[PDB]
Amino acid sequence: MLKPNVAIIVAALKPALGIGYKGKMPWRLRKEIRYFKDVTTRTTKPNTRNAVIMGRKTWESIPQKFRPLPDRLNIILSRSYENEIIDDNIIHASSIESSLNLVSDVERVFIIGGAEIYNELINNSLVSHLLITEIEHPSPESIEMDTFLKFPLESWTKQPKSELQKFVGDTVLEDDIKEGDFTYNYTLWTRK
Ligand SMILES: NC(=O)C1=CN([C@@H]2O[C@H](COP(=O)(O)OP(=O)(O)OC[C@H]3O[C@@H](n4cnc5c(N)ncnc54)[C@H](OP(=O)(O)O)[C@@H]3O)[C@@H](O)[C@H]2O)C=CC1
Ligand SMILES: COc1cc([C@@H](C)C#Cc2c(C)nc(N)nc2N)c(OC)cc1-c1ccccc1
Repeated sequence: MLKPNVAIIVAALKPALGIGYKGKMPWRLRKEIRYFKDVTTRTTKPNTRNAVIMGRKTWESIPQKFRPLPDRLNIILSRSYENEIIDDNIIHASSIESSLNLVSDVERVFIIGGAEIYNELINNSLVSHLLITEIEHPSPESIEMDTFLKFPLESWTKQPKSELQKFVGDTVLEDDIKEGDFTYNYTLWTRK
């Protein structure tokens, strides 16, 4: 692919946009996980797939039996990786852009974590879309958190729901989804 449009997909706790604690996610939101699966997997035309790109630490944190994430081309970035096509589902590379130069028959490209990767690529002009699950909690300070998004959202525009719906096709978007003490909403952002 040449100059693909890329989407960041992430779930973060407002207002500080925390996304992790000591290498783990600070929640397990079952509908959110299913949303992540559906959006990263779905294609708009047949006989294509999407790519998911992640940092080496996030890859290693997926239990080895459940990686690669099924039905998507998985790309793993490490500063120690030379370019290598491991198999039809796994690519090793050292830049998002060079990894995608190696690829054909891919529709959408999603960045799926983690914090270091997100915080670099937010300032990469290939990234055109942010799919942010905005999570709220009555006492967010009580949530164990040490890892945060650094997203300059002043340069971004949160789109109306109709734009997110168009992006996700027939995927059902429930509003104010509650699981335990967490309430969340799916959002779409584009560059100003
Ligand atoms: N809430 C959410 O939606 C999500 C949250 N997370 C959270 O993120 C946290 C993990 O993130 P983090 O620890 O930062 O790890 P990352 O998954 O971001 O991996 C960081 C690694 O990626 C590689 N890397 C980073 N930048 C580059 C570059 N420019 N070129 C090549 N390789 C690069 C490096 O690998 P190497 O060291 O091998 O060089 C680096 O050590 C966890 O707490 C997890 O819970 C993760 C996904 C989703
Ligand atoms: C979907 O499953 C996983 C997803 C992840 C990461 C890649 C993620 C994510 C993610 C989610 C859940 N929602 C959103 N909105 N964006 C994301 N990037 C993971 O990180 C170590 C681990 C798992 C995982 C998979 C199988 C078993 C256990 C954990």
